[PDB]
Amino acid sequence: TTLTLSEAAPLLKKEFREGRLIPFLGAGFSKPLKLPDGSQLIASLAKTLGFEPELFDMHGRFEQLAEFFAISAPNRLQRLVYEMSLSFDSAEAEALREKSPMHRALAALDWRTIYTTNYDKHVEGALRDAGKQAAVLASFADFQGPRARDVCEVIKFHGTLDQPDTIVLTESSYFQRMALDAPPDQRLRADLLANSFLFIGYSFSDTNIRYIWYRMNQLREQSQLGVKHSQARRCFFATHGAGLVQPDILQQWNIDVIQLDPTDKSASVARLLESIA
Amino acid sequence: TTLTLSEAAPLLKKEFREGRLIPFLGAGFSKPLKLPDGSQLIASLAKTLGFEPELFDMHGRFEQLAEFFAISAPNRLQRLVYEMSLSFDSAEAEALREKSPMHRALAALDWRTIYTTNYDKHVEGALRDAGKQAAVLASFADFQGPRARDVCEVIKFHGTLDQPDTIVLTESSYFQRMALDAPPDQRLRADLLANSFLFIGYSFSDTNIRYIWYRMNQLREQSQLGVKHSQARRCFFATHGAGLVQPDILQQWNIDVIQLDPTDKSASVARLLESIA
Amino acid sequence: TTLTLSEAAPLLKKEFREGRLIPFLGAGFSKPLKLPDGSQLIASLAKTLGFEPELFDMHGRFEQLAEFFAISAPNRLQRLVYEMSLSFDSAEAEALREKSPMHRALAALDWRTIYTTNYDKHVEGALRDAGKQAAVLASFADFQGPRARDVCEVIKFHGTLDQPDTIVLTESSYFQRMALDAPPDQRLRADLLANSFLFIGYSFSDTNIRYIWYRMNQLREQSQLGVKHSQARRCFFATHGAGLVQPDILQQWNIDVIQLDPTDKSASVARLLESIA
Amino acid sequence: TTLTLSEAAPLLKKEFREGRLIPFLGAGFSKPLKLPDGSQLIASLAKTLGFEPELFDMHGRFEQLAEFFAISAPNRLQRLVYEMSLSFDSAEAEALREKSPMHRALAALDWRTIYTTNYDKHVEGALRDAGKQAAVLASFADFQGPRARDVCEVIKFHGTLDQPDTIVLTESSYFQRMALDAPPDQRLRADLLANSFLFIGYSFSDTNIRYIWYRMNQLREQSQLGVKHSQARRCFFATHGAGLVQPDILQQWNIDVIQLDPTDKSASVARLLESIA
Amino acid sequence: APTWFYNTTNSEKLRELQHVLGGSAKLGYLTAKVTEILDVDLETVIRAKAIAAYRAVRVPVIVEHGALCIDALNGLPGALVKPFWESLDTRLCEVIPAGQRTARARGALCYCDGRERHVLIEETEGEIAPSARGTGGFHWDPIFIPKGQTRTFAEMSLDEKLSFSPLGRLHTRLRTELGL
Amino acid sequence: APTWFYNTTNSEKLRELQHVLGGSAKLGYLTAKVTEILDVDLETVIRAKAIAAYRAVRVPVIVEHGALCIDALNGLPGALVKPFWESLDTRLCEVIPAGQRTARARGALCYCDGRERHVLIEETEGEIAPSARGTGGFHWDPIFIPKGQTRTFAEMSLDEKLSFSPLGRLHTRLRTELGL
Amino acid sequence: APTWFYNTTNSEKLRELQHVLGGSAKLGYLTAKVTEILDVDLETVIRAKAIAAYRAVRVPVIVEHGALCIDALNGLPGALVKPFWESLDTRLCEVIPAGQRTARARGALCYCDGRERHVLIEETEGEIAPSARGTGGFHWDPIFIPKGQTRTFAEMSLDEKLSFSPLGRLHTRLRTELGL
Amino acid sequence: APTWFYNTTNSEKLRELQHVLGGSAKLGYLTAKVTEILDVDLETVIRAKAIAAYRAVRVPVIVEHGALCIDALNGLPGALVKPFWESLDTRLCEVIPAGQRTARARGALCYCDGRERHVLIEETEGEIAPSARGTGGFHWDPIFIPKGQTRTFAEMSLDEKLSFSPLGRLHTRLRTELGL
Repeated sequence: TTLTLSEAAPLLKKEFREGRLIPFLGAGFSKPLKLPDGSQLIASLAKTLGFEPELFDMHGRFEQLAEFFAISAPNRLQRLVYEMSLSFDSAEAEALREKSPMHRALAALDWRTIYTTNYDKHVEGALRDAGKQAAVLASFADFQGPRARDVCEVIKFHGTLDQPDTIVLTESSYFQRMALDAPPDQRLRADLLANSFLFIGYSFSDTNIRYIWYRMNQLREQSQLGVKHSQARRCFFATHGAGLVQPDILQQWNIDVIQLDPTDKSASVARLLESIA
Repeated sequence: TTLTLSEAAPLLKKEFREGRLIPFLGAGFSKPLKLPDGSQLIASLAKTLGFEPELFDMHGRFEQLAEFFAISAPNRLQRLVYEMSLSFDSAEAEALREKSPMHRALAALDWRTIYTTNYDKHVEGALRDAGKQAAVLASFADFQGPRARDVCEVIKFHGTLDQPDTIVLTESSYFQRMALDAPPDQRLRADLLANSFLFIGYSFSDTNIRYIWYRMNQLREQSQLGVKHSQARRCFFATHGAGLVQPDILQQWNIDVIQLDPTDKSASVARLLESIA
Repeated sequence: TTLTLSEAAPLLKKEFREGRLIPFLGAGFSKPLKLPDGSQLIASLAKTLGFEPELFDMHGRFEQLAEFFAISAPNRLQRLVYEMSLSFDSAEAEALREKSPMHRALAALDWRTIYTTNYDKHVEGALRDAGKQAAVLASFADFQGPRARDVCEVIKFHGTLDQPDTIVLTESSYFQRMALDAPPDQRLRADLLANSFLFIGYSFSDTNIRYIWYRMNQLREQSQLGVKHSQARRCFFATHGAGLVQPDILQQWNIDVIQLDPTDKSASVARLLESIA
Repeated sequence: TTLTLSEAAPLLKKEFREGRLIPFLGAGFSKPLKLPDGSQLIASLAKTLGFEPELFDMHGRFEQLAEFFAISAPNRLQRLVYEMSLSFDSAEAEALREKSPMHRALAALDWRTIYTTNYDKHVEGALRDAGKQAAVLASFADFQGPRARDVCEVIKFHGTLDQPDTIVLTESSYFQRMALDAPPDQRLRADLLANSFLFIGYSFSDTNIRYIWYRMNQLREQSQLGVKHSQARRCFFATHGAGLVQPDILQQWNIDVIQLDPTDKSASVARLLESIA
Repeated sequence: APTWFYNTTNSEKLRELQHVLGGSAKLGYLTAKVTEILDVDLETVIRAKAIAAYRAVRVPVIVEHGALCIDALNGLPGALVKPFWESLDTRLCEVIPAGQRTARARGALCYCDGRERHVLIEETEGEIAPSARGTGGFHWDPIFIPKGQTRTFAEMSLDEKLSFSPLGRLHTRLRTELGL
Repeated sequence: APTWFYNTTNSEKLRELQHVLGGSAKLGYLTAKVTEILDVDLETVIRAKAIAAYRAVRVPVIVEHGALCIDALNGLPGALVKPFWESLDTRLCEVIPAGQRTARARGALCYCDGRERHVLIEETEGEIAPSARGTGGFHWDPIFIPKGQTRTFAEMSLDEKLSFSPLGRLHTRLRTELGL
Repeated sequence: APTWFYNTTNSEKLRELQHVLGGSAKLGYLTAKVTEILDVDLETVIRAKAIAAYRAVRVPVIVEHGALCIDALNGLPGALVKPFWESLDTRLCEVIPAGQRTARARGALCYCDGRERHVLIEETEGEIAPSARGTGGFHWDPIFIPKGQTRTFAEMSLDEKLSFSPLGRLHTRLRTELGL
Repeated sequence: APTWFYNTTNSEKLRELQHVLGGSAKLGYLTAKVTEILDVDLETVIRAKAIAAYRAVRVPVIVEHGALCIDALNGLPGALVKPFWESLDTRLCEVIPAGQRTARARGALCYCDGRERHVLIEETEGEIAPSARGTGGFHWDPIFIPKGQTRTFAEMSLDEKLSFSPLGRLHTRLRTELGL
């Protein structure tokens, strides 16, 4: 009940040749760029509040500690977003992206729509390193603005660092997005009617991407309510460790799991994106 | 507070040149085709139930009489849809459409997306008379199916006569669509984030299109909730009689009313579509 | 498919003896009080805007004309609510209510919950003329406030005249209430799980009460989604003219129609409420 | 920012004397009954699937392992519910409940409504050991059924073991309940308009009760949308370890944290319920 | 309970109805105000009046309309009872030419149960009168004289008029078709 | 663009209008079908016809109605132009008594911009004719003779009639109040 | 109410604590089970044990750990009190070489209020014993002999041991820093 | 594609593995960092290390752990390879008493495919050495001497050691049970 690299490649070619494949890229896609990971982001700013960094981490998850940090002082969460915009969107991560085999294999394919859940600019900047044009879509003013027709639309599902009022980082903002009323959510409601999705760079214990996987399947079955039940397109999830229980759960959420080789994790995702071509 | 033909034309050119104008076509757009109008559709089938046609009309509106006709016999509403498919999609209405100046002025513009609320095939057939390709999108199986990229997508907001399980004709089916959970509604939620709408062929006393006008404005203001309030694009409604109260109401629903010349109603809509070019 | 007075009385006794009958009272329940009816409410205030009263009525329905009147001047809709509070809640309507046989037959029964859609105070004042205590529930501050246990809770579904920010009178406020997010709507979502409803004083062409009838049936079938389908309680609608199509529609909305004698409309509703005892 | 036992007692008396206090009881309320806790429930049934119990636990959380167990065989999740109904509702847990000081201090107060999230019958059985009558409300057929007026209504928010189609135990059933469309959710939407809540027996890392705490606050602020903002009632959460970050988060969700003495956890909750009297 | 509900707004037509069909247990009486349809043809007015009455009351309803057709005026009033009566109460004995002096009095019932309509039409003619004579009647009864009589409608008693008038024979026919 | 839109359904009334106000740049013409209100009083009909026309077209509209009032019939037709014309085309020269032979011809315009109504009423009387004479006119022009003339409306030319008819002086007054 | 909650799982360490700080009104006692961190360095174990205890109880907590460092084994046990005690109860008097026979006994407290940690470390050394002598103690008290004494820890009374042991001087220092 | 993925973090253990099972087409190699479980019993450590490795990589994984059990110390180190090596690199030839001088070297593999675990245990004993002799080995190979030999582990070549060491016979048994 788990695909390999070689038997997922003719299934991902067919969805790409007819323009119906959308990558949905997570935080493990930004792993070769050597970015901070929240274990030293707000644990470093915990010394401003007055804690020890190993002891601030003790009181909850990162989204809960960020909610405490936002209700502490007026204009305090913007200290973290400006610190993330200098660490994630730094010139050292620009130079690693230009040599990264995943970001080259992603940008060598003519995509129409890319979703990503991470706040850095390295999916758009990957397309612009290959000489292609990308349109960043985070806010209502971005959807309203003018574009061309051929341009790949990069949808920032949890916001951009240069528009800090779009960031989904507080636990309350994660809870607010489960209603699916944000502008990236309204775009997702129409894209799931027509497209297949390729999820890259998530864990099985993420619990935000598992809700989206449940809720996409529910909106896809609610779509064909009055009409007869027709066989829909299949979504995909590329992993380096699949295991023995979680691939069987995602089958009822219209998701096939692709087992990639865990010996070199960045090379195996690069071989998956190069077989779509 | 009401535009003329000449001062709405540079405002509709600007939305069309950047590909952000969507026609939303009603039942008055199908008026030159000399189709039946429900005063003799189910009043003719009322003699099967046993009524007089002037007396069946007495007991409610057409959507309510169609709900009674659907709960009367098993497989009875499909008698009406097959009768509508022979009267609306008839060869006499095909020949009037090929000579109609509105259907030629609509098809001479390279549209990306056309919404329509009427069940006949005369918006797609207008584009195919001009040698252009159209894609009919009514059900989930239509959104999932393959298309090209340049093809104008004709969205049937209340269904097609050749797919009778998509028709919105019973009062209960009008009430069910106010939740905006159907596949044409999920597509509309994403199109209102980016586009202007040109409403042609409705009355001010329709009360289904007034709910959509309210609900599009609410979803557009819910879209820019967390971000600062930015000025959105303007929707348009072309009418041959505007009056003195209804243009001021639609201003709070992001709709400007265009007053067209009522002396020849089909020629004036044709001059509006020819000034967009 | 229509009950009489005598064969609806043992069915309304059984729902009342076990405390599961809720009256849902409309505008025809306030007809013996000789109140204005909107044909001379805002047509009288139309001379302030500058219209003739027969010509202001020409431009739309009353909820649409009230929306125009609200967007005309700042603090202008409060002129109408203060004029309605002096005409509907007047001392002449107090004295007719004390002699009214419907308001005496309503107040002689120990109710737990009364819903009403009209803004006047004559359902609470009827209970207080019989020496009973009533609690008016319109806003969030009314639900939060303290009550006793035995007191009948009168729920003002469209607001009270002494709290003008609760009035549902503009078309946009009717459209906003179709989401069922107001505090009287959240109370209705829990009361429809357990109770039967007796609708008195509505027309079949109201189109706001028809949506509530559709939406109560949908929430009652959504309630028993995962469990097996059990036979629910029956709602009732007392009318003086039932007709030949509308009783068959309301059967699919869990509503039985009671035909009352149209020779004296106020006496026949009084005989219905006196047979519940 | 954290109450003690002695300064939460006059605040819980005032909400109880006016009948506006509702206990919302969790799994730590059933801790003195020595019940299994899921570490040996489905790890014991994992030998039927063929795993080792320490290795079945490795592949996900308990709600995810229960979803795998439900999709394994037809009529397989009912093996677990019948095993839970013999372990949780056993005669040894009946005899511990009759000697438990929390279940006696809960039942000695005349409550109107008790919510609980655990599937065992030990909140109703506690009231019946004190000679009081309780009504179990889990399904639509329970809300429709007849009751008396004085009887405390025990609302089973995640189902009862003797009605297995009401159990919320699969991850997909937890995700389905976040829409708040179930009959215990529709009752909660109306109870939060009027009442204070006393949460006993939860952890700060539960993430299902944190969503309900977010979503109750959102529905309480959506309630007072059009009217002016009035100060609502306060909810409470009794804990034996509060910590230093989580009490400040719950303050923005209208929840005050009560710090109880952790030396004897069952005695301290018993002293809290005995000070409400 | 009543099944059929007669609708009327003229109180003198109501008294003549209840003189005949007043003892019927299954006929109710309503006084709903409907907008009167104006046309010369009686068949057209009474058939359109039953829809306007059923929209008002939504019970099985019976309506009624009268007509006077003057041979010296080529119809006229016909079923235009309202606009001539509002201006020419009984002056039609004078605006008629004195030569021909011959007219027809017509009445019509219509009962609609929501599905079907049924129209009953009865007709009586004698002549028109030179002078308004008599008191008890409605709308043109003082100036109408049937054949074989020298005594007008309004000069007769209530039992004498219903043996001659159109509305007296319609109420007998209405009984045997609806039971009543 | 036109500002005011004259509404009419009779094609002969349209030709006489465009003979006078045809060169006006700001008057459009519509032919929307409205339900005709029947009453004897002209002021009441023309004031209610403008609402029924504004509901049909929802532009600033001008309507028109004519009336003939016969002194030997106490009004009658009045503004009931439709039900007499459908049955008594030109026979009113014969159903009139030959004694008095005196009538009044009236016309009325009404223009409604959605807020206000304004009614213009002009009146002309001479007598009625013994015999229908003339061809060019509409509805009673062959049988109407003004004062000081032996020649009827329909025996006159189009420029001769508008110097005498009510509708000829209304169109002059309509110009100077709306600009046109 | 107590403010600081001492956490322990060994019942003999609890008796020696309550002999000293038992009359303190603001010290509670918890017996939450925490996973013991294994390392040789005492400073590292006691600093990581306070986080594992605060995650269990989430009140201001005090923890404690002991260590024995033998100079003839280059540390060893150190803060590995658990895996040597599970296999070598008192046999360390025999697996030691009989030559050097010199060791150090160390104890450590750590109190964490959720923000900060503070570590108190006290140290005592005399030698190790040839034979297990004495009964009253915990984990290595029969085989430890301080300097200037011939009598072991477990051969002494409870008041004699706390004048010499590391844990006796830590509890005095814990009082004057937290009030207690 | 590989099916089983050997996990290791010591680079010298990796070189000795790939000397034997390097030509196997279906064995991959991972270097995921797992938290080492500390206990004296080898069966307990290797069985708990396979869960900590499967949580890290979630592929069918093979782990490995070694143990040295000294009869003059009653076990000790056992499977506590980490805390003795961090402080007593090769000094165990000196902290041992010079009398008995006898120990056992043990190794263990465990392969977990997500459902089941299987533990392979091999054991070798000769004595311990007076002095650290030899260079090529890992963790205690210079001071261990098997029976019938005067030459230590680290004084031998790589092919000589795998004929004697526990880890040399485990890799032969691992081949014939997983195919490889």
